[PDB]
Amino acid sequence: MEPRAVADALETGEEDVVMEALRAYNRENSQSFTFDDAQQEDRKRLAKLLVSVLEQGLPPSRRVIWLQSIRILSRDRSCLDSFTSRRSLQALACYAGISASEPLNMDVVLESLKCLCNLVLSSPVAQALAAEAGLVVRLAERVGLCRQSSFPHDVQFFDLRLLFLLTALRTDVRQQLFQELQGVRLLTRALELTLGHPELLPPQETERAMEILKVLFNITFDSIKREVDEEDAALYRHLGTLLRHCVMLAAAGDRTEELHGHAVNLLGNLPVKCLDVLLTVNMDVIRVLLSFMEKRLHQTHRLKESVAPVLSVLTECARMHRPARKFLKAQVLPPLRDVRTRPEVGELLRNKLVRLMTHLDTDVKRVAAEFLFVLCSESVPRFIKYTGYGNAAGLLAAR
Repeated sequence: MEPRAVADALETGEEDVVMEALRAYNRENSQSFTFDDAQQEDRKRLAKLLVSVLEQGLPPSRRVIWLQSIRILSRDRSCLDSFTSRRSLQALACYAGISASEPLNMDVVLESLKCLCNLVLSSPVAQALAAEAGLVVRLAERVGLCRQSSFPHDVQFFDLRLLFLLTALRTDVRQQLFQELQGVRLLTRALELTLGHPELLPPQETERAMEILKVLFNITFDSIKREVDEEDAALYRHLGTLLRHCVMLAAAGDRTEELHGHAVNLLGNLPVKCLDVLLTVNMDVIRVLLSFMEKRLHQTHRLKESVAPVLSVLTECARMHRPARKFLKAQVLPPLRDVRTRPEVGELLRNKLVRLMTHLDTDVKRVAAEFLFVLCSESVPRFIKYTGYGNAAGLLAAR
């Protein structure tokens, strides 16, 4: 019932009573991540006892109830440091099957992955220990299996989430997954196998694909040089074809906008040349991207992170393709009939973009200015006529 009671049971208790106490605690606290700051010493003692039992070795019959219990104690930042040790993380990686050093229960694997993700997300010591242990190698191996791997959606999704956490918090793990393991091709293959040409995407496949896109965004944004080779170019073109399929794909559960957002954020980091696959008149992909941008313009709090990647992608598309530039100019800047209305007055797309040119974020200002500049075929008088001096001064002073 109480943490001190369970800790005293685990200290002085037989085989059945400790398991019954942990079972009753897990059943009654499976929906509780917060704890009162009064039983903190008892919780720390229980956590240290559980860590001592974990480093010693758990019996194969008593793991699911144990790890889950640990998960309940992983929800406490005070007890968090009691679990973050090299021996404890080695035991967790061995129970998760990701240690470099036997049958496997999928519930055990899932609970171990949940505990590892909770520790890495909450402890820099835990994320550094995971970086030192090199769990990313075996994680990438298990993910790249994919074909003969009949692992459940929970295990796959939490492997992807652990990869996301490791590549977001540890730059060394991020670079090791990109350069040494060549994780770009592995994740591209995993995304291609996750998509299969189905009309709708299931919820499990949608979650897994969004996690793959997040990991790709974490590993590909500052690791690609300006000039690439033929193999990397072909791999990025295949990834761009997959992302174009995603943009033209709808996801179930009303997650299609989130999936398109993740795919566009991933597109925003690819080499500009590799954007040639967005066109292979036939501007359906560009129309979907423009509609996505027009819908994302309604965001005000997260406006930058919402519309910067799509605006950059459309800017690079209009810069590298004359037909795409003409199409975007015809769809955004039509020939003006009545020139009495100011560019900063109105609720049209042009007026919204002009108001965004005076946003509080200089990055948003410059991105919108460059986008509207490459739409006017890089014509200074046309850009000043469509936008106005009060809005184009930021771009004019930048160059």
